[PDB]
Amino acid sequence: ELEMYKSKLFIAMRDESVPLPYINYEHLRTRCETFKRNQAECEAKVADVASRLKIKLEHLEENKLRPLEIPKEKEAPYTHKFLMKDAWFFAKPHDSERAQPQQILYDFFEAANMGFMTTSPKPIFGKQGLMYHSLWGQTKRAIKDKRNELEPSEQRDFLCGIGRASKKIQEDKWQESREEEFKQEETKGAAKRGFPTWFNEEWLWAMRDSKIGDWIPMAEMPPCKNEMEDYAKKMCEELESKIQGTNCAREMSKLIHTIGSLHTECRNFPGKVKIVPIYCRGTLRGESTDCLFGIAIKGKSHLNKDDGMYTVVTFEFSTEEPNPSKHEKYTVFEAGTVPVEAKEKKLFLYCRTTGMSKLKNDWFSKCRRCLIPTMETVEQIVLKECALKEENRVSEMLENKRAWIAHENGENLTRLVSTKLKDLCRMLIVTQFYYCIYNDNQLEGFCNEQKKFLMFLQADKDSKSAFTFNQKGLYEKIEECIVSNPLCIFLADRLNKLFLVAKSNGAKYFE
Amino acid sequence: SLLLTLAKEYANLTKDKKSCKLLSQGTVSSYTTFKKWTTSRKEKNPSLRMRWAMGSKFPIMANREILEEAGIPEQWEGIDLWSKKDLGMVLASPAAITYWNFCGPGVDNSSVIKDVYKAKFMKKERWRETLWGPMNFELVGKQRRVVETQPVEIKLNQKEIKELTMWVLFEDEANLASKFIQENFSLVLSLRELYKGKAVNKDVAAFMIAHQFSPEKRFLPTFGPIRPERMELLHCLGGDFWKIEAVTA
Amino acid sequence: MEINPYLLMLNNDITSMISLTYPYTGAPPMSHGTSTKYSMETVSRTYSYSRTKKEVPSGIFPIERRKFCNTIEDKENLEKPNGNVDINFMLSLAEMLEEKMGKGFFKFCANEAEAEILKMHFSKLTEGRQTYDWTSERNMPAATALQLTVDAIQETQGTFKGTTMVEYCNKILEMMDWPEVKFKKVTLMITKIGREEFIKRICTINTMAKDGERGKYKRRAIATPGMGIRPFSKIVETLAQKICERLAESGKKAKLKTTVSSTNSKLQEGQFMVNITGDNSKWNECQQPEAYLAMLAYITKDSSNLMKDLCSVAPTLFCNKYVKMGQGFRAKNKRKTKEIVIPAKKMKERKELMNAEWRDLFETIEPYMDGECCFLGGGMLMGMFNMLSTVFGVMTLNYREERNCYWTGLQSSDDFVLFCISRTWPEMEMTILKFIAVCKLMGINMSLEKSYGCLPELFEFTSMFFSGDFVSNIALELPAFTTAGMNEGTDFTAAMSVIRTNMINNGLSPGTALMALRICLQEFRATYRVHPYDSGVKNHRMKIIRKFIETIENKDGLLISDGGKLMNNISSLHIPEEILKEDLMDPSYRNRVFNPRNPFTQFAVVSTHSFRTRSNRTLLNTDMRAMALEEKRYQVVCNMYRSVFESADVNTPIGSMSMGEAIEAKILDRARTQFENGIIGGEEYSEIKRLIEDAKRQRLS
RNA sequence: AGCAGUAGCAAGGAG
RNA sequence: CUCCUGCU
Repeated sequence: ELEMYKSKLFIAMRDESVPLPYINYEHLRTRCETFKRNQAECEAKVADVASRLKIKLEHLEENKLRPLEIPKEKEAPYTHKFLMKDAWFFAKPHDSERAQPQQILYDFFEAANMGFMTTSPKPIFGKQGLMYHSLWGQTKRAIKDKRNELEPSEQRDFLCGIGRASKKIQEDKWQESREEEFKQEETKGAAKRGFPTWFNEEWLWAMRDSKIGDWIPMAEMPPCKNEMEDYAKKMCEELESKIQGTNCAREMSKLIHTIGSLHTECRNFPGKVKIVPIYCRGTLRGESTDCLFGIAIKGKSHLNKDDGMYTVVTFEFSTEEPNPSKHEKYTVFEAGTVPVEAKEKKLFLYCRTTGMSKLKNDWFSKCRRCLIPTMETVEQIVLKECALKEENRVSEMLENKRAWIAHENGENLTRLVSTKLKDLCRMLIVTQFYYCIYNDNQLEGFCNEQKKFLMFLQADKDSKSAFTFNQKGLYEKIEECIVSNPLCIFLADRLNKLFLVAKSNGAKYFE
Repeated sequence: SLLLTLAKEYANLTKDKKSCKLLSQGTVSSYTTFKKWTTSRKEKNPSLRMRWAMGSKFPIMANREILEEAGIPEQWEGIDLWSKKDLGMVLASPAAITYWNFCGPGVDNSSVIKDVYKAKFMKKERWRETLWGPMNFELVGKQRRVVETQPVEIKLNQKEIKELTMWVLFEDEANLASKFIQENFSLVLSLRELYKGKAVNKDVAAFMIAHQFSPEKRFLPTFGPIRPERMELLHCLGGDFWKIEAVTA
Repeated sequence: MEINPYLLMLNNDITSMISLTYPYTGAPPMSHGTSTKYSMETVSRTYSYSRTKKEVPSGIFPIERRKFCNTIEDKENLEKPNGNVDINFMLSLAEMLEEKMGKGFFKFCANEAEAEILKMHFSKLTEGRQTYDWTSERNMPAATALQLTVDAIQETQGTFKGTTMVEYCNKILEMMDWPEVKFKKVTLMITKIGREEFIKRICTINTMAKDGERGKYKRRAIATPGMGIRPFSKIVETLAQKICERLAESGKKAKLKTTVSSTNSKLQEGQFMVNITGDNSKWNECQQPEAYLAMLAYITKDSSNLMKDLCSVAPTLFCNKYVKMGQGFRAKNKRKTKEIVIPAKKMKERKELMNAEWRDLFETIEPYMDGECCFLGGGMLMGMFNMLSTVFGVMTLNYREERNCYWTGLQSSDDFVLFCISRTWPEMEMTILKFIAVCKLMGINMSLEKSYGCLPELFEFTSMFFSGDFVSNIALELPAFTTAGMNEGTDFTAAMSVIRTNMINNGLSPGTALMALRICLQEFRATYRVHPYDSGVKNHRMKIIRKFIETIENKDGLLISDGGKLMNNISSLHIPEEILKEDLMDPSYRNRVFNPRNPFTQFAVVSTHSFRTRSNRTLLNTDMRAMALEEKRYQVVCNMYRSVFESADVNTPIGSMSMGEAIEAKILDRARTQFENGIIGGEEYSEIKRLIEDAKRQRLS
């Protein structure tokens, strides 16, 4: 029972890995069994205190919360996979039998006439024009014959890259040559960019109501008892009745339908190039219609792992003048004229090649779960309010309560816009969805450290005299993880403006 | 005549060459680690493969003989229901699932199924017969306890339950005879008068025993009185900033 | 007009506007390519924190050994982290620890630990994560690696009859004494391996990349052990698990209120309290297991003679462990056309094809390299002793130096909150620098960039930000609401269970419950292609239901997975859908759904939509097809033993003889018992008896 | 080309 | 030239 197998090599292994002033494990165990402490310990502790050179930094005397270093370099371009604000869509009343994506594509080939979609081979700007011109002509004559399979040409074999990967040679034969095929490895990092100035216009656009009504296919309401189900159903009805009309709902429905179609076409047809519409479906004057924003092309995904990065080509429908600063990766052509009754304004066709991935589909195609944090937020505000008042004031509190947002441009100092609480829930759904698009590493690190500085402002509000030990490396990490993601640079900039507006009252900051 | 059948299978499986080195080399406990050989890594995206499966036309493996005893080759407009690709087991569509559920024959088993789930119909029976009141909107909160949450009436302790199912269904290798038997053996005298003749299998019976005898005790944040009648209603009765309870009886 | 989402913080708390700053709705960050530089960064950066150069030569392993205790070359930059622990100091804090509570404390707790060790079966090992199979050098699930280890035993010398923990561990050390051990390679040939290679192979830990972690810009490497390192570590975490349960300054909402109120009752007329949120950095490169050998030699000074020898092997395997080096790197020419792959083996010979950074990492790890691995002796990598370092945290938090200026606090894995009581602010510099002194000696490096302090409760502890009165709740993962994907019946009730357990523990206000319930309803319907009957969907499943809806009398008794509406609510999350819905069905519909004679179910909720899809198709098309032959054979023998023992999935089937002999003894047992009160027939008894005798002559042959 | 982010994908393998 | 893939 009480005997462990005393082996021969293990006992020579345990005697080898003891601390240094000991010979064997037996000497170590016999000293540990008869160990009594002393008070030369405090000499070792204080002798460690003396050789330290470490002082805390107060904040009432050296209130050194300087602003963050946004890179003053070239402005960061528009890097989202689709177009949000600059969109144009063609409509038709929705037919129930013709509901699959290829049927929608053909029905909009007859609705919005592509015969008039004549493109010159000279773009306004861009990089490769003949490739995109013959690509649009080739896919347009493909949709004219009602079959989604691009026949092998040099244009698609240049754009959706086939044969463009290195020859992976294992080190079993290597056939070395004297000073020929000189090989090694090399990495960089990332390139650095600057503050986006267009992000304010698309944030303000995305929270404004759009007359097309409901966009997101939600579900039906379960039946309610005499309980708090009246409360929860009432809250879902008001919040849902605000978030269905905005443009954030339109972009979420666009991602759901389009990435649904590209996703199942990534399953059912690997190795074949497809033609996929880019569309929505929303109710117009009671009659449910569908939109049509653009044309996507897959690039024969063989998705072995969760990565894989197949090639998507997007042809887009716009009615605005382009911009070599924001719309930098696009390859703007000009298509023609569109009659818009308020006269017959222009129509520009945008081009972009890009990539999606398999891990960046189940988080895009299922991005309807951005209404979970919003209602949590407004519901914690309102429930803490009636928890501090101890009286059922919810319906009248959702109308007579302000929320400070959106200071103006020339001046900031205590000139704020207080809105009603349902417009707060508009801004909250815009910011949560904006987290669901632009997530890279950089946004993750930036949200950690902004939780630190939020702790410092809350310590500033209630006069608690915060202190920190080393501030140089702190800004070295936050200025490390602000490089090139547009939401990262933007939220740092608004963090500085929060420091200015709070510096109009509290004392821990700079100008 | 089942021992002749099991003697036929046991005489069958010892004929194999490399399977003789499998049994009579291991132990009885090795069955447990002979049950688990799931060489797939983690199934880290199961719903992804479920949507990838249900988007195809024939994802499902189903039995052949019963569906060719009752089914139809295609429904009335192009809806495919069968394949002939592969043991004789036939791939099919979930349209055969809803098709069986709308145009298929029926077997009367309502009392049996309403007797399997007596704990859960007991939960529905206790839910339907309660009354509520207004809300209160106050702060509330109290620590985490170890609470038995079910209105059971025997209250065994996850130890007399496994031992109980040994000495009720199959006593030929049940357990070493302990001192915890005697009044539970009067309950053995009661319970073999229940589970002797049924058409329900031994695993489903072993499942349904352990839910009418086990007060499920978990480590939960509790407040108010600690009766088990209101502990399955823990998530409904109060949150953090609000509270509702007005039950009379 | 500019716009600023942060302005809500001007007149709110950080208990309400803090769920807004977690970007959990996006994708988690993934790793790409090899996991070599994270491994070399970890091991070489372990040796840069050693503060020494004293090498000791070894006789077992052919490589040098650097010690990590009591050999400190104290550089003046002591703000930089050290990885060197002085043993008299930490044993002094252990003797200072047990003199606080009780007298026979470690004897009591260690006796309860051994009171649970001897009553343990080793099927407990199969209830774990992935481990490293050393037969084929891969990552396998726990049951597969245990069965291959036991397979190497029963192939090598004799058979295995343990069925306990201690007999399995002693079987491992007996495997260490053998001069040659045989196993099976791949199409199943049988090879043999030496003695030093078995020692180098039991001590091999596999390194890989941590995939999907929210909270770092730089990626990190996680390591998973072998199989012969797992049970000893499980023993140590049973012991230190009992000790951590017994302590009261370890952890999470009540204990902070008791220590904050109680140390608010311990103030004099001029004293005050300051809390400091901290975060110990570089935690997995500054816990040497030699100190666990010494401290675990102090806890078990009076326990037993077995446990004293058995709780001192897992640190000894951690003190000289190997590290797998990923799979190498890749090279390419100037035209970027041909890209050769160099694995971890030939990295020595192709050293001169690396970058600047890779060579900077590789020339200071060169004197410790084996063929495929690297030799580490002083790290404690991730996925290891976790409930033991928290005991070091509690040991630092109960130092008694002799005014009346002192500290207390709370400790978790690498996150602490410290509370100080003093009189003046230069005394706060005195006491807090005494705290960084004692942690700096004992081997714990506090990070100065990520620590702060205030006067009242305004701290942060495992992402629960406690303000002056209110308490913030934890940001959960959203995809955990939808993880099932197994059935038209076992997904939605699982989702109602996840909203349930996320509602009871966390805050989770009711509107998030109704909304998140309704969204998971929508994704359930959207995956399984089933929509309600009055919706306008016309696909291959709703044409049937739209044609056949006239047969149904009561419409709202349909299942949701068949085109019914939703009836569950917030107050009905513990009832599945069917058990609410069985009171309203048609008799044809209820007698039709609940047929067990259906081709789908034949070959926790009601299993009447439960189907099994087809498998994948690399399961007979890779080179590992004989492994699928192995799983089919194991399903055959397990169906045989289940077909004899009619109720075996309830109780764990212990025994130490063989499987077939208990089968034959059971058929003769039921043959005699069902003979004399039953059967009675000579052709049946002698013919079954003939089949048993012939099967036993076949099995012995 | 491009997606990327400290190193990979842009097909891979066998007969 | 063909076959096989879809976490190996």
